[PDB]
Order: sequence, then structure tokens, then C-alpha cells
Amino acid sequence: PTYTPKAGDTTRSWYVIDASDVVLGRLASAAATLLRGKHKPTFTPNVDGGDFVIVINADKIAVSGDKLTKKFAYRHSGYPGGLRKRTIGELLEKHPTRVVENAIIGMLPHNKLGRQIQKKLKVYAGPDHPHAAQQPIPFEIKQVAQ
Amino acid sequence: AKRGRKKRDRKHSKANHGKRPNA
Amino acid sequence: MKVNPSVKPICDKCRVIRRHGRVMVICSDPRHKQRQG
Amino acid sequence: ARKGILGTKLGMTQVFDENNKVVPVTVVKAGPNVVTRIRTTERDGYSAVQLAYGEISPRKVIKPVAGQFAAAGVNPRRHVAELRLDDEAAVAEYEVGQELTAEIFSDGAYVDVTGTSKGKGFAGTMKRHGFRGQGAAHGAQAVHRRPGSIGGCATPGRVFKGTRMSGRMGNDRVTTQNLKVHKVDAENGVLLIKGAIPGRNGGLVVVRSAIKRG
Amino acid sequence: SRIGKQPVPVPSGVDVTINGQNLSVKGPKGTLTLDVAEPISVSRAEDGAIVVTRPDDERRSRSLHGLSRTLIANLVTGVTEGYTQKMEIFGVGYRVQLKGQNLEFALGYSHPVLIEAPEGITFAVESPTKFSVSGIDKQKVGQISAVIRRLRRPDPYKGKGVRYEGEQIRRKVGKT
RNA sequence: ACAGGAUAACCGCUGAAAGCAUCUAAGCGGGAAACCUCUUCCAAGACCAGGCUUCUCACCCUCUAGGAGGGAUAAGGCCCCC
RNA sequence: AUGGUUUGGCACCUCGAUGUCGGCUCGUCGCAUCCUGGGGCUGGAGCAGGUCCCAAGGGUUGGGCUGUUCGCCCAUUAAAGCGGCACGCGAGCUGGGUUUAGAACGUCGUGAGACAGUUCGGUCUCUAUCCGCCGCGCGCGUCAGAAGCUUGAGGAAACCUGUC
RNA sequence: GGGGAUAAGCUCCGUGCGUCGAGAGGGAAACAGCCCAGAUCGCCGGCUAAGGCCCCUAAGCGUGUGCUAAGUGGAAAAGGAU
Ligand SMILES: CC[C@H]1OC(=O)[C@H](C)[C@@H](O[C@H]2C[C@@](C)(OC)[C@@H](O)[C@H](C)O2)[C@H](C)[C@@H](O[C@@H]2O[C@H](C)C[C@H](N(C)C)[C@H]2O)[C@](C)(O)C[C@@H](C)C(=O)[C@H](C)[C@@H](O)[C@]1(C)O
Repeated sequence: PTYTPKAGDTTRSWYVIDASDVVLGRLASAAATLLRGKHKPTFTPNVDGGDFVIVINADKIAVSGDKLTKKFAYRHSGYPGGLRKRTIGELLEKHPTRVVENAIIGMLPHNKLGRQIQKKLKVYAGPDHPHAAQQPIPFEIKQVAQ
Repeated sequence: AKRGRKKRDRKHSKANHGKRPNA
Repeated sequence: MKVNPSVKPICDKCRVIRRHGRVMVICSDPRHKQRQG
Repeated sequence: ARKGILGTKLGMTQVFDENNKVVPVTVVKAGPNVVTRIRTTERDGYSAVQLAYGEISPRKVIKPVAGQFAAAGVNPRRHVAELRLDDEAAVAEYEVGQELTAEIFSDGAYVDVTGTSKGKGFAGTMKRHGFRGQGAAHGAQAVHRRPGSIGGCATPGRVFKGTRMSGRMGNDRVTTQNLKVHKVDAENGVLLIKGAIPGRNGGLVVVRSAIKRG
Repeated sequence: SRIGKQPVPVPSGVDVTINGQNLSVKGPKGTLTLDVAEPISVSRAEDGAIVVTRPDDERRSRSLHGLSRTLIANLVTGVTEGYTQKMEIFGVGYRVQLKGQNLEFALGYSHPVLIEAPEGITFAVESPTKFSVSGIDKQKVGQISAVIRRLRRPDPYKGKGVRYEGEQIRRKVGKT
């Protein structure tokens, strides 16, 4: 029988990704891989094993092309004519962490488990984070050559 | 009009090979 | 400023340019001045 | 800044101007107010002052509430409210224990009075949202007052959240704007606010200097 | 290109300081700051002049070359000579008198209009119906001269309003 | 309402590609009841379920002593009553 | 060429039932804008226009005739917009029209009868289970139990305008 | 090929043409009639077809040379256009 994680088999570690000057799409897919625990060989779809991912410098993140002014982030309140949109440029100015969060949130499974994964993603606008007591391991986005 | 043109278009998909039932 | 799908240099002074991805025609005479849209 | 003081609505009456014109004023008791606590940016994240009002027997005040008053060094008061200012330059005008009176206002200064409206209970759509009705003759079967159509049919097929229908009304906070104050009675500590302020006779109101005309 | 392939002569009284892609020029009339684009490298010939170079021949380098060169020459000329824009006003009862650093226009409106001088620009009135605006930045001199030109709507029938001296405005005839 | 920000149509400045010219490709500006703030109200079930304070801030029993179960309490609340 | 609202073409869902025109009450959406807002060009002197571009926040009257939608007319108005939502809306209302049985006229038929001809009269049923929506509570959670006073992410309301 | 307006998811014909009807499984987001392939049963073994290999989502943010600035990709005509 294939091995399946037991009660206490799961383990966690903390990763901090410098979001400065990283492409939004590229950074998000890297974080969405970490949070789901895809890197571990102990992966199991119905058990979360992802590692807490801290994203710092979340307001410097680079978006290519004209997407800073022509990409809208829509939201509907349910009331008739309640569809209000904010272009990415505005969404970065008011509260910048949202742009990184949504682009990660839409990368994870949408089921109940994907709601549990979100609890393990902390993203901050500034270059500093309060989680220094947990000793995050700095993480960088490379690509295995084939 | 909008509905009709969209159905005839999605027959061009790579996996349909240019044909689809009910055109 | 005429707005037509077809814009042409009506007179010899008329010049055809492109601003922000939209074709215009600029002439000293304001009547000739038109824009593609 | 935005002067404010907690008051009690006493009633309406009528007084005459120097030009012999008649003005219908509302008498508001702006009783002495004690500043119990000040909210600063470094402490709380906003700049606001917390007033207290009304006389209450010290046996009635509950122990958690009593400690808050003793720590601030003032006697307990029935109502405690808070006015939100907009900068630290305005907070410095206030200190704990300082007492406010009706004198902070002057004759002719536009004020905004806030209070809880009167209670009207379960109100129909003819009363709540000011619908029309349907005719009382020419054959109307039992529909003299009910609203009528609610939506389309099968598209959308739902009722479209936000539609106006029957339900409880009144008894909700509301603010009146740019109410001139006709006279600042000094001895009795009473404002003569020209107009009809919201509330019920003997209900707590908050009178503050007007946003628009201030 | 052809514009970009012409060295920028710096007269003897002008100081030029280069820090990579950042350039600052100091002269008698004041101090200016500029930054050049990434593709173009800006260096100084030992003769005491300015030379700009483009590495390749695509749109970006070819287009940026002519701009970047002629941006410096405006920068150097501003701090040695400066720019003065001369204007003149046409119309009956149209007056200009200077108040401090601000300029006031009597254009026939029910009220008089006032223009404030931003930093680095100065207004010098010569006659009631003729004045001038002077400054360092060619863009800022031309910018304020634009705003002044927009004070009154164009008038093809009588020509009332503000003008440039050499400006020739078209005029039609109001007959019927 | 007043005021502010980014804008549409439109008007521009400085400007090469293209010795000239061009509001544009790099930059900089003006610009509407529309948009974001501004006014009123709801709002921490906002599951990231928030903040500043204050009060109580401690007593027994059982199985087996690991955790759980039971009872009596404080600050406080509810019920009954006007 | 767009749009799919008009007159049609097809007969694919429903004939062990999808209630059909006008009016009322209630809305909501689009902009191809009637007023208000910003502009270009004018064979734009001024007042007033004409045409085109941007703009959907608010507003868009009361009556005479007809079952009328539509239309003509009387008074105003800044304006009296065009359309979608089963030609919105009858388990919300009317039944004037149309389309049952009575009756008459004109016309067709030898006759029973008939007329997208006209005229008078002619039952509008139902205790809301589920989603929906307007309101109000009970339980638990927010890592001890409680009480004050709040920031507010996110929503909702409003936005009209004339004369002097 | 006829009828139609060389319209219809229209209608009538031909076809050792197919499939559905009477057919599961993979692909086309979902989607009888399109593409791959005809299910005797079991297996926690392997190779492939159409289709894919940034995350959802399995396997490439694959290698070389170029092209695009329009989110073209990820709807369209006469015609306009340094
Ligand atoms: C009083 C009590 C009656 O109420 C009425 O008079 C209502 C008002 C009729 O509407 C009368 C009145 C009226 C105007 O319709 C409202 C007229 O159109 C016809 C004659 O029906 C009804 C409901 C008819 O339905 C209608 O039948 C139509 C053929 C189809 C229609 N719809 C589904 C397609 C449907 O509603 C129908 C067949 O008589 C129902 C059957 C079962 C009955 O006989 C029942 C037992 C009746 O005794 C009754 C309901 O109690």
C-alpha cells in the first residue's frame, strides 16, 4: 500500500519571498506551489502540508505592459448595478497587499481545503515582517534546467 | 445574434478539428 | 473634427499622422482636420 | 475645530426675532460634560475625545464601568459618547477631567444635531417608502394598499436584493444639518436650536458644529 | 540620428557634470538637472563638449538619439542665455499690469484674472498691451506661455485676446 | 454643497525617428453633473472573526490520576415583578 | 455591416394547460441623449442655431377624444428620450378590447348557419412547502468569563433644477 | 445538388461516407451526431492515440533562430492608414 500521512507526520517551515521587482504572475505561481506543499515528496491531495509563505516588499512588484492601467479588478455587491471596478494602479496605491493576495488566491484549489491553505500565507507591504521569531528561510525563484 | 455566432465559432477549436454537431 | 472610418488628406497642406494608435489628419485649415474613429 | 457637547432634547417652543419674525426653536439641554478619555494616534489610531453626561446614582453603575471612571478620576455619568476629531492639533485642546458647558457655542452658529428617531413599529409600504396605492373603487379586489409587482418574470426570476418592502421603521440614528442656534441660554444651560432636531422628548442627542457651514 | 550625430558645444563659462546616465549642468543663470534614457550612453569629449552615442539602429535608439542630444543643448542654453517669450495683447480696453510676482489681465470679463508665477519663471511687463515672460526651462517657459494663450477664446472676427508677436491668426468676416 | 485626485472628448509645452514639421515614441501639463475621496447610514459571522481600556482574577468531588466528567462560585446576565 | 424591437420564414421546447391586448402599483438595465455637464467645426458678428465627439449622476407634467399601444389637440416645461426585462409585471389589481353560450342590422348561403364587419349584455379560484426579498429573534464561534467606548475592509442613500 | 435570398439548428435528394439512434472510456470548460478509441472480469504494473506539459491540473516559467506592442493571442465586413 502507498504511504499516506498519519496524525503527526506533517511538518511546517517558514519561507519569505522578496516580492521586489518580481513579475506578479511568476511570484504567485511560486507561492501557490509552496502553499500547497507540492515541493515535498510526501504530497497528498487531501492533506495539506504546505509551508507558511511570507511575502515581503509586496508593493514594489512589477507588472508588465499596460496592465497597470488597463487591467481591472471587478467586484459585485449583489445589489442591482453594484459592479464596481478598480484598475490595478489604483488597487496598488490604496492597499498594495491585495494585488498579490488575489493573484495567489486564484491559483489555489477553490474547495474547502484551499480555504484552509490561505491561513498559511502572510503578505506584507513593507520590507519588514513581524514573524522574525519563526525564522523564515529566505526563498528565491529558480528553474531546474532540463 | 450574439449566441448564434459564438456557437459556430467554437467549432474552430483544436480538439474539434473544424467540425461540430449542429454546426 | 470629422469622425469617420475613412480619413484622407483633403488638401495639399493636410498631413496624415498617428497619435496614440488613432489616425488623424492635421491641416492649417480647421475644416480639413479629421480623425479616424 | 468641531465643537461638540452631549445634550438632551427638552421640547419645542416658539420665540420671536428682533425683526418680529417668529422662529420655531427646539430647547436642548446641553448639560455639563466631563471629558473622561482622549484617543490619540499613537495609542489608538484615531484622534477623538470621549465625553460623559447625565447624573446616575453610584450604586447603579456596574463594576467594570465604575473602574473606568475611577481610573479617569471622575464621578460616573449615565451616558458616555465620543466625538471624532481629525488631527492632533485639535486633541490638545482637551484634557481629562475638563468640563464642557453650553457656552462653547455662539448665537447664529450652524450646528448638526444627531439622535435616534422616533419609533414607528411595523410600517407598511404605503408609510415606509411612500408608495402610492391602488384605487379604492372601480373594482380593486382587496388590494387597496399592498405594493404590487415585485419584479419581472423568469428573467431575472429573483427579487433583486435592495427592493423596497414592508418592515420595521424608525428608531434609527439620524443627523440634521445646518440648524441655526437662535440663543445660547447661559443660566439654564440650554440651546435654542431653530428647527426640529430628531429624537423623542427626553432623549439623548449630540450637537456638533456643522460640517458644511462651519 | 543626424541630430544625434552632432556634438554639443559647451562655451567656456559653462560647467558640465556627468554621473553615468545622470547629467547636471551649472552656469551663470542657474542650475539644471537631467536624466538620459537607458539605450543611450552620454560621455564627454576632452575638448569640453558633449557627445551622445547609440549602440544599435532600431527604433528606440534612433528615435531616442535625436531627442537626447537636443535635450542637452536646451539644457546648456538655458543656463547661459535663458529663454524669454514675448507676448502682446489685442483688443479695446485690454490691460495688463504686474502685481508682485503675479500677472493680472483685464480681458473684458466681469472680473479680472490673475496668474501666479511658479518657481523659476518671472514676468516682466513692458507696456499695458505688451509684456514678456522669461525663465530657464524651455518647456516651462513655453508651458506658461501656453496657459496665458488660453485665457481668452480664439476670436477670428476681431482678433481680441492674447497673442504671440510673430503669430498670424486667421480672420473671417462677420457680415450677416 | 465647498474642496481635492485620476480621467473621457478636446486644447497644449518640450521633442526625435524623418537637418524641417508633429501633443508622443521618452517626459510634463490643463480638462465634465460620469469614476475615487468629500456628505448621511449600516458595518469585526471582516474566520486575517479587529483596537483602547476596566472588573472577576478562585473553590470542592469522582474514575484514575491522563484526560475527562460532576458540583458550588466571583464580575455579570437572565427569568419573575412595576 | 451592426441590432434582434417590427412584418415574416422554420416548426426545436410546452396542447395529462407556459393565461393573451391595454391601464394601475412596483421597479431594474442599455445608450443609439430630450434637459442639465464638457468639447471640435460652422455658410458661428451678438441672441439663437446646424452637425459631430465625450457623458447614463439626476430629471423627464396635467388634461379633451378612443378599449386603445399609437395619434391629433388644449395648457405649461429646462425636458416632456428611445428600447430590453414572457411586446416586465393578473398564485399583485381592473376586464374596456379580443376569443363561448343570448339578440339585431348589412352581406353570403335554398337551409342548418357564416363574416380578421358593426352593435347591447356576459363568474378573473388558491391557508406560501423551497429559492428569492423586507424585517426580528434563538444557538455557537472569535482559545478564561464579562462591561463600556470604537477603527473601519465592504456596502447602502443622495446627486434634479428655473426665474429675476 | 434542387427549393430559399446560393438564410436558417430549414426542407427534399445521392454516397460499400461516419457517428448518434442502439455506445461506455479520453479530448472539445460544461456540450447524443465533432476528434481519438468499440467496455468479458480483476490488478496500488507498463507503452501510446486525439489533446496537452506556469498554478488550478497530470506532464516543459524545454532548446535554437526569428516576428508581435495590439492583451493581437483570447470574434467580423466594404474600406482608411508614413
Ligand atoms: C369560483 C371557483 C372556480 O374558480 C373559477 O371560476 C376560476 C376563475 C376559473 O377560471 C375561469 C375564469 C377565466 C376568466 O379565467 C380566470 C376564464 O378564462 C376561464 C373560463 O376560467 C378556473 C381557474 C378555470 O381554470 C382556467 O381554465 C382555463 C380553460 C385555462 C386557464 N389557464 C390555466 C390557461 C385556467 O385558469 C377552471 C377550468 O374552471 C378550473 C376548474 C378545475 C374548476 O372548474 C374549478 C373546480 C372551479 O370550480 C373554481 C376554480 O373553483
